[PDB]
Amino acid sequence: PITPEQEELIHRLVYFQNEYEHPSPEDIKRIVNAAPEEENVAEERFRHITEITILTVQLIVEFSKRLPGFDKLIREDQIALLKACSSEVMMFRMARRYDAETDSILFATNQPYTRESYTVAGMGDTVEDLLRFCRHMCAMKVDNAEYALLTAIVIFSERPSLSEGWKVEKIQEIYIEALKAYVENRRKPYATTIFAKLLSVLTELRTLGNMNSETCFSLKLKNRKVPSFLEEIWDVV
Amino acid sequence: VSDICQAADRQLYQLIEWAKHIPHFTELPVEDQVILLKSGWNELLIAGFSHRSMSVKDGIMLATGLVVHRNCAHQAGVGAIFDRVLTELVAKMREMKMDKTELGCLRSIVLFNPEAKGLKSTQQVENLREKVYAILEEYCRQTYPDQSGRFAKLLLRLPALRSIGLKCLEHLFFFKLVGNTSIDSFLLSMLES
Ligand SMILES: CC(C)CC[C@@H](O)[C@](C)(O)[C@H]1CC[C@@]2(O)C3=CC(=O)[C@@H]4C[C@@H](O)[C@@H](O)C[C@]4(C)[C@H]3CC[C@]12C
Repeated sequence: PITPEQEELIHRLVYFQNEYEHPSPEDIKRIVNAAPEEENVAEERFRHITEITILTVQLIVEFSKRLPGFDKLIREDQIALLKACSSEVMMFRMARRYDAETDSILFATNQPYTRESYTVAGMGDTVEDLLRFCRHMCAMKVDNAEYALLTAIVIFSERPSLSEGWKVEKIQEIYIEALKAYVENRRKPYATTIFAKLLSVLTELRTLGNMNSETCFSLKLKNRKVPSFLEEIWDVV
Repeated sequence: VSDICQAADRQLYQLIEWAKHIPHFTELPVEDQVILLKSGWNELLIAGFSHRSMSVKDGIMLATGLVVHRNCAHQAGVGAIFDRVLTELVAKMREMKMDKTELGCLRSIVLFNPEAKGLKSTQQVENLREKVYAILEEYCRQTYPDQSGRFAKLLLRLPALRSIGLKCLEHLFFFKLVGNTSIDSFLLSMLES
């Protein structure tokens, strides 16, 4: 057992996680003071969902760059990793704003969103899957360190087409190893079972991220405005 | 019977028979057994023929011999996944020299999925998945002691496998099957045999 200088690594991620968690109140301002002439009432729900999400992906990119090893990669690969992890990492962010009691997700505009909120904006389909994830995560009692380390393991997931996959692979091993160190040294029973359960969450992300892409296709069919930034990053056209 | 057809026929027969023999599987409610298989179906078949084709060069093997090559992955029924299977599973499998014990373990973690849709005995199925985690962790530790990351390394091909699974807009080899029933009717009757 025993955590080494992963301890420093963990403080850093737990710090930056905290730091890049909420969008600047000025940006959240811009969003509210944007309501059109008598907003569709179900639009001041949908616009919030898609506008604020631009902020979310940005914050994700913000955090991804302060991660040790990200600079050791070529721009080509940096950009690939970023796009690939965005929708998956997004789910960890949402999960952390989940209110077990009110079964909602407290947006950065202090507005609690529920199955209704999303259904009203026209996202009733996926809403349940999202809520379920939030619930399953809350049930695991995933803490900050685990959350951060986990999101970092996702960001460094060697996908095909990356130019130097072997390098992203090696960098990720460091966070994987620090998560093991951390989980084991909480010298709690079940350690291996907890570690394995944490990692599995990553498989769940592949379906959630797929779902997100699926949701984009549909908004594109129903012809509803998907912020260009999001189309550009998730390759939604 | 066709060449690829009987391969598909055997491939499923082997799957269902594999699961029938996983400790405790058949002690679950039959309906849950169908659910678990109907849902784990693609990822299970994929992981299986993926590992079995580690030695095969530029291809996927299926139910002995019958090494499908890219030039007819579409015929075979692995058209949507062929490329990624070789690079994200076959290659990575070979690279780490993932053995049969490990494979079976991961496949079981896949079969014993509590988030399976409509699964009734979720709590049970979960305890079962958790045993495999323990067994597999200890197995690596005992077998490959000088590889501190192997356990997680093996565990992390599960997402990769998932992704390849989502690319299948159907249950692999199902329409090549001789009978013409519903997935559930096929599973259910194949289970009782
Ligand atoms: C396709 C796309 C439009 C849909 C994405 C949707 O499914 C998601 C995943 O459901 C989106 C919708 C809005 C959303 O971006 C958020 C709002 C916030 O206020 C905050 C902003 C920032 O503090 C985040 O760390 C958390 C949170 C709760 C994010 C998380 C992800 C959410 C909840």
